[PDB]
Amino acid sequence: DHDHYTPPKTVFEDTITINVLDYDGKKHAVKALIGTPLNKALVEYGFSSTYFFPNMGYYTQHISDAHVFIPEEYWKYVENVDLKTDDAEAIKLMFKLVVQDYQRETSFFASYLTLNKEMDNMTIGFGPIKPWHITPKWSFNGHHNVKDRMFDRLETGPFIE
Amino acid sequence: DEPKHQIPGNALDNWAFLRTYAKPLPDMIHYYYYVYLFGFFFVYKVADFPEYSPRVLVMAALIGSLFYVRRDWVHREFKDSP
Amino acid sequence: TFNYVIPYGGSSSYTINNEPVKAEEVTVDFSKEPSASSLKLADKSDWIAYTFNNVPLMATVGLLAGAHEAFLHYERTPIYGKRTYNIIKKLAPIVINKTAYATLLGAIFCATDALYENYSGKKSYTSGMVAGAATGAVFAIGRPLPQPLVWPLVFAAAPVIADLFGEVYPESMKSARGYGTPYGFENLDDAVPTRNPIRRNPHHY
Amino acid sequence: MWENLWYLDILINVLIITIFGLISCSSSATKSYDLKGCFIISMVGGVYDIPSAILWCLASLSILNFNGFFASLFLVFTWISNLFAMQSLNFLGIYLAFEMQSLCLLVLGKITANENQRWFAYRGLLKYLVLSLIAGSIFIFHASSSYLQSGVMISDSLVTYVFLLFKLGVAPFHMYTLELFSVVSRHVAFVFSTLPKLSVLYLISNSNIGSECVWWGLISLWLGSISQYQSVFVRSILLYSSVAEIGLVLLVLQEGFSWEAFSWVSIYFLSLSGVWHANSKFVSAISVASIAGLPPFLGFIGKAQILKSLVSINLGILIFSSILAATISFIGYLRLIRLMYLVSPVKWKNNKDSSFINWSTWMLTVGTLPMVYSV
Amino acid sequence: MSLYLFMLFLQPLSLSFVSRSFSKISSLMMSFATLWSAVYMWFTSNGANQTFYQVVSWGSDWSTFGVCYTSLYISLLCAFIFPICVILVQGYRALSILICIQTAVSLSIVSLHMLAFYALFESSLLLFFILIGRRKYGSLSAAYNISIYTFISALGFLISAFWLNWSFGSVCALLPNEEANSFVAFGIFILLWVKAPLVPFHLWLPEAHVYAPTAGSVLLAGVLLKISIVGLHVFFLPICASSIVKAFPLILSICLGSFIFSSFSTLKQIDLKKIVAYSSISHMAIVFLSSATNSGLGIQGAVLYCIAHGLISPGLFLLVGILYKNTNTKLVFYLRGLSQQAPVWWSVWVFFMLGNLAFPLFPNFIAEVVCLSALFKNHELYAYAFIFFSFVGTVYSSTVLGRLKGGVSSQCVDASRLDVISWNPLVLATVVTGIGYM
Amino acid sequence: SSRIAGDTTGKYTPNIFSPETPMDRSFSHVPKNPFWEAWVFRRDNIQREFVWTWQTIFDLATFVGGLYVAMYATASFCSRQNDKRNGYPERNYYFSDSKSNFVIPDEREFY
Amino acid sequence: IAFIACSVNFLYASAYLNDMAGMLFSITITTISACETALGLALCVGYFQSRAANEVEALNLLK
Ligand SMILES: CCCCCCCCCCCCCCCCCC(=O)OC[C@H](COP(=O)([O-])OCC(O)COP(=O)([O-])OC[C@@H](COC(=O)CCCCCCCCCCCCCCCCC)OC(=O)CCCCCCCCCCCCCCCCC)OC(=O)CCCCCCCCCCCCCCCCC
Ligand SMILES: CCCCCCCCCCCCCCCCCC(=O)OC[C@H](COP(=O)([O-])OCC(O)COP(=O)([O-])OC[C@@H](COC(=O)CCCCCCCCCCCCCCCCC)OC(=O)CCCCCCCCCCCCCCCCC)OC(=O)CCCCCCCCCCCCCCCCC
Ligand SMILES: CCCCCCCCCCCCCCCCCC(=O)OC[C@H](COP(=O)([O-])OCC(O)COP(=O)([O-])OC[C@@H](COC(=O)CCCCCCCCCCCCCCCCC)OC(=O)CCCCCCCCCCCCCCCCC)OC(=O)CCCCCCCCCCCCCCCCC
Ligand SMILES: CCCCCCCCCCCCCCCCCC(=O)O[C@@H](COC(=O)CCCCCCCCCCCCCCC)COP(=O)(O)OCC[N+](C)(C)C
Ligand SMILES: CCCCCCCCCCCCCCCCCCCC(=O)O[C@H](COC(=O)CCCCCCCCCCCCCC)COP(=O)(O)OCCN
Ligand SMILES: CCCCCCCCCCCCCCCCCCCC(=O)O[C@H](COC(=O)CCCCCCCCCCCCCC)COP(=O)(O)OCCN
Ligand SMILES: CCCCCCCCCCCCCCCCCCCC(=O)O[C@H](COC(=O)CCCCCCCCCCCCCC)COP(=O)(O)OCCN
Ligand SMILES: CCCCCCCCCCCCCCCCCCCC(=O)O[C@H](COC(=O)CCCCCCCCCCCCCC)COP(=O)(O)OCCN
Repeated sequence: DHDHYTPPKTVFEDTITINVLDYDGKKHAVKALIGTPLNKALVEYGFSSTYFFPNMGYYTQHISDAHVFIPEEYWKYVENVDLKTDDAEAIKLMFKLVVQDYQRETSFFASYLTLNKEMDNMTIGFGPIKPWHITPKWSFNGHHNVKDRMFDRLETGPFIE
Repeated sequence: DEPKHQIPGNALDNWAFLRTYAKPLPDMIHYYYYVYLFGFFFVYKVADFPEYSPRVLVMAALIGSLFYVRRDWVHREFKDSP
Repeated sequence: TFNYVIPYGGSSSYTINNEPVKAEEVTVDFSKEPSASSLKLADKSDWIAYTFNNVPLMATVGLLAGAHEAFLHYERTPIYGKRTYNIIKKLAPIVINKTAYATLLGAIFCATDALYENYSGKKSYTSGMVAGAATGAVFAIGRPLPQPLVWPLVFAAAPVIADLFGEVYPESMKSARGYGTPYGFENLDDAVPTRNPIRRNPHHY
Repeated sequence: MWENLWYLDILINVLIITIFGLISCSSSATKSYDLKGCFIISMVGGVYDIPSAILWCLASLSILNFNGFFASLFLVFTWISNLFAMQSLNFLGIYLAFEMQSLCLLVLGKITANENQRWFAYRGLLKYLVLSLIAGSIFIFHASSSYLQSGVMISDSLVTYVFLLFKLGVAPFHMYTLELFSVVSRHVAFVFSTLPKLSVLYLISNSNIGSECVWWGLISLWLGSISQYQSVFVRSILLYSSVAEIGLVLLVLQEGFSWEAFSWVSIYFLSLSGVWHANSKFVSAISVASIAGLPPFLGFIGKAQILKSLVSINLGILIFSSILAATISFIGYLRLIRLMYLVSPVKWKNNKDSSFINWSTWMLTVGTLPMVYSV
Repeated sequence: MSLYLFMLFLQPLSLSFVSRSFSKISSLMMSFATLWSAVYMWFTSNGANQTFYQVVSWGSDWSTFGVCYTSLYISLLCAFIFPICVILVQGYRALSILICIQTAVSLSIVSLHMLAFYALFESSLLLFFILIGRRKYGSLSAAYNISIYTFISALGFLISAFWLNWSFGSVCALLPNEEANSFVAFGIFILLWVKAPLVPFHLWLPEAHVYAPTAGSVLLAGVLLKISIVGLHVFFLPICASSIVKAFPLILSICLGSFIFSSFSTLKQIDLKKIVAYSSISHMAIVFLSSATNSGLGIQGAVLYCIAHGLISPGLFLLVGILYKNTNTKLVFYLRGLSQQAPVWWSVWVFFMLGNLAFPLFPNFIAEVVCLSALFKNHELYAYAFIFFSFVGTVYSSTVLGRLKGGVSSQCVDASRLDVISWNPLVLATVVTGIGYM
Repeated sequence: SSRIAGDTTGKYTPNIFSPETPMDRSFSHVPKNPFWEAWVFRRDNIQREFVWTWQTIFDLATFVGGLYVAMYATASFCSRQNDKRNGYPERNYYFSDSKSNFVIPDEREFY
Repeated sequence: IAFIACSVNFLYASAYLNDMAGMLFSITITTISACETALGLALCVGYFQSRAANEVEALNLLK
């Protein structure tokens, strides 16, 4: 009994940087912690509210998702979803209403990928999104010209504008 | 760690199946226009229909419910081919 | 009774009868009687005639379903791109097959219902159950395991639901009035109407 | 000339308030409370009966939450259209009043959209417009054929029934409500999903515009309930609830139960006010419960009036459908309750503008016992 | 009666004005005051008034309240068992929800108007959805189950009440009305079918009980299941006796099937709470059948057995809650050596389990004897069927006790002073009823 | 390494910062098992492994339907015997097709 | 075009029956139709001015 305690690692040790290609085409180095979902890491960095959309699930709209392109090597770390459940209904709805034609075989949602040590120096890109609407407040006209941050939105998710 | 439900299927195969819903989406106005027009004409015609037995009506409702196809179903399976 | 010593409810004498008393002095009816068309369609005497009179409904429902599916397919196809294939050739089977299957199922249901009623000689729930079961059996000819049990049940149940709430319910609750004195209890001193209330004129649409 | 004066007074009142508001337009009073009060006083000159007094109450409550002279003027225009719809005696009154109301909806929807919200709002307004044009054109064409055949314009006809079916939004004529009300402001959707109904119900009840067919209400009840259960978005849940209920109400109103529909519309207005003008979780929960029909709230009385009317007509299919559809709707309302208090931490904007919202919540709680006589 | 109703209305009222730190003390004092008012109502109820001991009306048919034999026993049971629920619950939110649920339930029992009955019983619908679906220890599935089952059954009951109000013109129990309609009987019956769990409409109960707090489970089993017997005696048998006699072979089939299938299902349970829940479902069948016989022996037996269950099931649910607090487990497999480790908890557990098995010195024995006598009055086979299958309850209870009784355990998990205080009233009441002061 | 959290005198304080573990209610919790927890999960979520097979249909119909049929038949027999015993006319039961309207015996009448 | 057709039908009926009701309904159609068109065209212009660069046939919803 009484095995050796493992001291925790410092943040410097557990910070991984990901290169994220934005809509305008600039590359940003997004430092991220291992064990965090990609959506949260992207939100904290300071991307605009236009780059993210609520998860279109019965009870998941509070989460903010993004359309991302993942390199073939990191497909393993994406999370499996049961078709006969409602998580699949969420994903199908987001593909039908947000991604649409801009879909590619590499297209995935940030919430379903969790950052790990093996994802260091990974290059991801924001995938193009079509205009979408849920409520007048929660919508995307199609113009990526607002300079706010998704972090600065306190309201958790859509309900009634 | 906690016990979790087993998900049938491989991760990439399920995601590929989900990605077949990401197709050009038509506007719903086109469907609505036709439904409104035909529905108005249908309501006008319904006043002249013969009186049907309740049993026949219920059976027709059942058949219509069974034969109704959800819009998502056609959307996922639609192929632009012969 | 609201006591623990004697049985609740009551007993009514079978020998003693109460002579019927009219709800009102003058009765004005705003409910029209069944049309001659309704009786003609309802006549199950000749199975072939019964079937041919009642199939229009199934055909219409099949046509609506086929039109729906055909429109969904047509809407997606792109006008801007020229298509090698003919759209009507692709879409016509959808509508035709849906209409044919719906008409066939409704024909089976109507035929079996009329044939059983004639052979039995009585109007009964069983006729609807056996017609539904036969339709559900035809629906589930090649379907996997659960469906052969489920469809004969759902289809058999549907005429039961129609009979219970379309025929038995209204006839069972014809006497209840709602105005004047309760149907059973006319001794009680409640205001007696000269005429029944006419809440609406007989419909004509 | 004296009978004409009653009608003339409303016009004179509206014009003088309009020109006063135009002359006294300043940044210092963007919220023209004085004009809102003048408009409310003006609309008291059109109250002649109990339904007109309900029209006044609802219009005044709606006017309170509109900001600016322009929106309040267009609400007064909506009120005038609604008042004239109740008094319409032939096809011309019906067409004129309803199309004026459609114009007021198009303006109110257009002037309450931000620049960032124009893409979706203007699309939904255009789709509403085109569908309204189909409805109005089919109505007027059939009305012309009827006038030619009969020589007289009589408001007891299938043509008017189908048109008023479109206006109510039952059977397959409910899609305009879904498309338009999803993309517009919450207040505009609330005031135009409740107030217009009263005029149509009054017209139907007074002009004997009823049909023997029960298919349209049965369809609305089932479609609305199933679509409410399958809808991910909360605006769609609320929009489909109105479809289902107005389908049932249509079935009840055809059979002559005018009093119950006029009491229902008032309770539904009060119940919908707090859910639509969401600011507090508790107010929204009490509203959802009232729409659901839970017994401690006034919503129970409103639903009870309709259900009580249904048992009198003694149609079994309607009662069975009603029970199952109500259960399906209840699942959607439970979803709404789950979203607020059982899914995730909820943070909402501090829009502290609860004009009649506290009063409505109080009226929902307290009103059950006074109105128990009805049921 | 007026004092009881006033105290009932004051208990939710008191919370609005308390300091938010005195909430628990005030709630306990209010619960005891409501119990004392119920005792006063019993004192002011003369047996000379055979039909209704007391009837009060406050201006309308809806506000007509009255106490009968069934109502008196159930109201006293609710007032007796509420203090235990109060002490077991902590937090203003929890207290508010519990006090509102109790007020609604206690007002439903004394109501004599079907529409008022519906208004009061179903008011506590969202509160149970929120209580069973609490953030960490609750299940959304159980909340949805209970809520949907209640809504569908109560809506059917409401439709029947509306027809009776339209046809007769009143729906108050005090006005003698009889109906032979089968649709209306079915509408009233479906509520009873669901509320008192009867196969196949019993699925909502076990889920709710497992994921409810101990105060909630105690209230549910103790009195919420009994609300069916008040509806049967007060709102079903007076008006729809003809339909119960017409359908007696079907009623008997469904009740016996419920008793058998529930007993067999209890055998596959590994969770203590699920075992207690399925025992309740099995026990409800005898009460339902006995009342449906429409005989003096049956109505009295059903009410007596209901009181015995309302004294024995809260005890088992309380002991299970205490054990779970001590160990954070409800799996019988993890719990071993409880005899040696908790001699005081074990003694009370064994006593309550003996009570659940209807042994002679327990109220269950007398109640069962009366109910079986009523069944034997109907037919000898009816009684025999129920008597024979009672062994299944013994098999599951014996297996559970044996698994818990012995083994190796390294944890002393015994009741504290607070836990003994909470069960002492239940123990004394069980003993007193067992000796014949029913 | 341990300390007594409870104080009978009433001067109880939670030493959240104590190096030594408090002997609170959590001291007596039983250690769970990875395999037992998965067994519990599998037992509760047994609907996932449900499959409609002929054996399942056979077993369900034979025991559940079979018991229900036996119970209905017995109840019908007992009702028939009681009616014969009491001397009442054949009662109009729900599924019985009887050309008699008798349901509730008249208390005044002597059978 | 459709509204004009209906108004013409009303004018035809008024000539057939020697009645003024159709002429008044027809003037009402002219007024309401013009107001509806003006509002709809305003909405169309506003919709077109807000179009994002990606959108191609914004006006052609039925595509
Ligand atoms: C050329 C133009 C193309 C159009 C063609 C025609 C144009 C219209 C002309 C005239 C239109 C008027 C009449 C048409 C039907 C009225 C509906 C309507 O117009 O609304 C506008 C509607 C669109 O409105 P929307 O609001 O935008 O869409 C809402 C949905 O969420 C849409 O979203 P969704 O589609 O993705 O979701 C669908 C959802 C929507 O839900 C519904 O469809 C609800 C409808 C349910 C019943 C409707 C009332 C029935 C009463 C009929 C009254 C007559 C009979 C009288 C007595 C009957 C008593 C019931 O339902 C489903 O999930 C699929 C299941 C289908 C029904 C579900 C019930 C299953 C029960 C069967 C039990 C068997 C299972 C057992 C085994 C299960 C194992 C556990 O347009 C149409 O759908 C028209 C298409 C016409 C096809 C109808 C097929 C038969 C028609 C008559 C049969 C009656 C049953 C209705 C079935 C489906 C109707 C939708
Ligand atoms: C003070 C005395 C009041 C006692 C009685 C009131 C009657 C005398 C009116 C005296 C005024 C007091 C207002 C109280 C009632 C309002 C009614 C009314 O006024 O007209 C009725 C009265 C004659 O109509 P009627 O008595 O209804 O009978 C006609 C037929 O029987 C046909 O009409 P009907 O519809 O009543 O037919 C009988 C009906 C049976 O109908 C009934 O039984 C009605 C039940 C009463 C319910 C009351 C709630 C209604 C909400 C409206 C609230 C009032 C707003 C006040 C607006 C006007 C303010 C003055 O049978 C039916 O089946 C039809 C269905 C009726 C609707 C169903 C009822 C449900 C309503 C919704 C309840 C749902 C609950 C929601 C929330 C509840 C929470 C507790 O008209 C007048 O006497 C002249 C109107 C003059 C008003 C303004 C003119 C004065 C100022 C002139 C210049 C203004 C500019 C300067 C401004 C000055 C201030 C700055
Ligand atoms: C004259 C001399 C003076 C002597 C005094 C005599 C005066 C007589 C009465 C005056 C007493 C004051 C009345 C209280 C008003 C505010 C009460 C309140 O807000 O509740 C929570 C509040 C606790 O506040 P809090 O902890 O500080 O945090 C609340 C925050 O604001 C927000 O917190 P949150 O966002 O975290 O929400 C969490 C929520 C979890 O979320 C939910 O569960 C939502 C569920 C929706 C409603 C629940 C449905 C079921 C409710 C059944 C009704 C309960 C009684 C059952 C009896 C059956 C009656 C048919 O949990 C709760 O809020 C508490 C759960 C249980 C309380 C629900 C009962 C309240 C019903 C409606 C309240 C009245 C508001 C009217 C508004 C007026 C103007 C705005 O008050 C309480 O202590 C418990 C409720 C007391 C109920 C008595 C109120 C009467 C309602 C019964 C209806 C009968 C008709 C009315 C006639 C009454 C006598 C004439
Ligand atoms: C028997 C009655 C029961 C039946 C019900 C129907 C009958 C109605 C009876 C009572 C009606 C009471 C209506 C309650 C309205 C609540 C008052 C209100 O809305 O005040 C607003 C008024 O807001 C305005 O816009 C003022 C503009 C006009 C002010 C009033 C107009 C007065 C005109 C004369 C009315 C007299 C009637 C004329 C003759 C009958 C103030 O709220 P806000 O400042 O906007 O936000 C509140 C912020 N917070 C609460 C969070 C602090
Ligand atoms: C909600 C009701 C829907 C039924 C639910 C049953 C379970 C669904 C399974 C699908 C099976 C198809 C439906 C069969 C139910 C009918 C009962 C069969 C009894 C039977 O065959 O007798 C018939 C009369 O029963 C009758 O037809 C009238 C009996 C009324 C049905 C039972 C009413 C209460 C059931 C509700 C239980 C719980 C509700 C939850 C669904 C024959 O009569 P006959 O006149 O032809 O005599 C013969 C002279 N040729
Ligand atoms: C003339 C009409 C002809 C007949 C036509 C019939 C057509 C349909 C009628 C069905 C009406 C019954 C309404 C209950 C529907 C079942 C419950 C919905 C299933 C469901 O998934 O609910 C989830 C939880 O529900 C639960 O956990 C509840 C479990 C199941 C409830 C059991 C139902 C109560 C008892 C049933 C009958 C009892 C007596 C009948 C008289 C919540 O889903 P979500 O919130 O995540 O939504 C996300 C979208 N998937
Ligand atoms: C298959 C086994 C049956 C399952 C039920 C088992 C035990 C339930 C007994 C409940 C006790 C009182 C209820 C009264 C009757 C309900 C069921 C009795 C059996 C039954 O279905 O008889 C039917 C008549 O009942 C009717 O016509 C009404 C049937 C119930 C309607 C279903 C849903 C109604 C909901 C309405 C809500 C409120 C409406 C209020 C206006 C047909 O028997 P039959 O006499 O025609 O014999 C012809 C056969 N050859
Ligand atoms: C798809 C769903 C269903 C598919 C599978 C169903 C398979 C089950 C079929 C057999 C089930 C048991 C047999 C009972 C019904 C047999 C035939 C029914 C006809 C009938 O009533 O005959 C009576 C049977 O004896 C009786 O009165 C009952 C004798 C058997 C009861 C005792 C057997 C087991 C005891 C276990 C306890 C169960 C009952 C507890 C009270 C005696 O004829 P009759 O003289 O009454 O004349 C009445 C006019 N036909």
